[PDB]
Amino acid sequence: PGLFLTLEGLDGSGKTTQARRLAAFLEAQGRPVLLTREPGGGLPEVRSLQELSPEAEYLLFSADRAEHVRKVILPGLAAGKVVISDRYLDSSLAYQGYGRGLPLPWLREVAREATRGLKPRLTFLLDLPPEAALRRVRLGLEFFRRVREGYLALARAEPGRFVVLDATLPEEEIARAIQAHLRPLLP
Amino acid sequence: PGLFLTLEGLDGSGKTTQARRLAAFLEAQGRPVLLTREPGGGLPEVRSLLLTQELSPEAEYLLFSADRAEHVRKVILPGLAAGKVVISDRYLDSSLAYQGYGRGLPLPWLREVAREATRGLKPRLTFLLDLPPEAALRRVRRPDRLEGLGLEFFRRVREGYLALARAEPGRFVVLDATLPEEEIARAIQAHLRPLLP
Ligand SMILES: [Ca+2]
Ligand SMILES: [Ca+2]
Ligand SMILES: [Ca+2]
Ligand SMILES: [Ca+2]
Ligand SMILES: [Ca+2]
Ligand SMILES: [Ca+2]
Ligand SMILES: [Ca+2]
Ligand SMILES: [Ca+2]
Ligand SMILES: [Ca+2]
Ligand SMILES: [Ca+2]
Ligand SMILES: [Cl-]
Ligand SMILES: [Cl-]
Ligand SMILES: [Cl-]
Ligand SMILES: [Cl-]
Ligand SMILES: [Cl-]
Ligand SMILES: [Cl-]
Ligand SMILES: [Cl-]
Ligand SMILES: [Cl-]
Ligand SMILES: [Cl-]
Ligand SMILES: [Cl-]
Repeated sequence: PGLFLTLEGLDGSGKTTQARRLAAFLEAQGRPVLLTREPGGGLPEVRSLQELSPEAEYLLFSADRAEHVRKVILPGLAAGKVVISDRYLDSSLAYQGYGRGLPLPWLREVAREATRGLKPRLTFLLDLPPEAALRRVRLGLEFFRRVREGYLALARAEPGRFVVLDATLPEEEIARAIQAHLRPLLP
Repeated sequence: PGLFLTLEGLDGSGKTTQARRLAAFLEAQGRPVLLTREPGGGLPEVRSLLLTQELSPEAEYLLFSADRAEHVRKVILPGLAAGKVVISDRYLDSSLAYQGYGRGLPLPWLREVAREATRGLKPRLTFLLDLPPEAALRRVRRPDRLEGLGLEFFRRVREGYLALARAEPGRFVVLDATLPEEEIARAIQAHLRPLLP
């Protein structure tokens, strides 16, 4: 049956590179795969959009996420695909919750119906310090620290789902680790 | 400072007319007014996004909510701090009536979401121009967003609005939208006189 996976981290963590490495690996094995991303995977018009309150930003991204789940991810899963999302709800929680200081219970209330309760089977978190991530792809430092630390809090709360990787390791070692975590899940 | 007023009802009820007439009346009395509306007062592009084919009711609500959240923070609250009478043609009640009662989204979820989205801001008074849905639907076409919903949808909306008004009778002023336009304007203005003064 289908398998829902996500990739998470700061921009410049290697999250996107790894998403593509994992899709390409599944394609090479002949395993049906759907690579997608947030924001934009549900309502592309939300993505290109742009001076908002973080409450409005979160709601807009939730609307996108609601369509993404219903129109893209769930159908992919019903088809038996490995659906890989570059960013999902954890991004909003980390950035809007821990970063901007929006209340986590509200964020989660909104999410319950936006996602219809859909959670990924595994989430690969490319963890590194903001300074390293900024070097790699160019608000400020203290904000990105709160985001980084929020992701780690999420990972501690849901240790079965999160796979925390040192995003400073060589790409290839990371890719191989991700493949190793996936291998037993693939029929 | 300031005074927050809203108008609500089915399209064709006359709430748009009345909001405009009320603004012009208060302007004639020398009062600063901000006449605004939803959807679009916060994020004008939500109007376009609302015309996505087969949009889930959840996403439609969240779109309205994003618009409202920005509406409140960038338009309504600044206007109120500036002493203005801010009049919105549609606010939270429209979401509750249309996406809740009409489309069937769970009301407690809508309320949970709205509590932060709106920053807890409620209008001082809300003028609900009530009439039967069949009567509304003869007056004017439905917005593009709502093309291909039937009478029973609009009945559930009409009835939702009345339910909201029963629960908050101090905020809602329910008016018969089948009275003459001048009588409705008179009534709205009479409700407002003791406040403005
Ligand atoms: Ca990270
Ligand atoms: Ca990358
Ligand atoms: Ca990978
Ligand atoms: Ca995730
Ligand atoms: Ca969400
Ligand atoms: Ca209508
Ligand atoms: Ca009107
Ligand atoms: Ca009036
Ligand atoms: Ca709105
Ligand atoms: Ca209202
Ligand atoms: Cl899954
Ligand atoms: Cl990245
Ligand atoms: Cl999740
Ligand atoms: Cl877990
Ligand atoms: Cl109207
Ligand atoms: Cl008048
Ligand atoms: Cl709302
Ligand atoms: Cl309200
Ligand atoms: Cl009529
Ligand atoms: Cl009340």
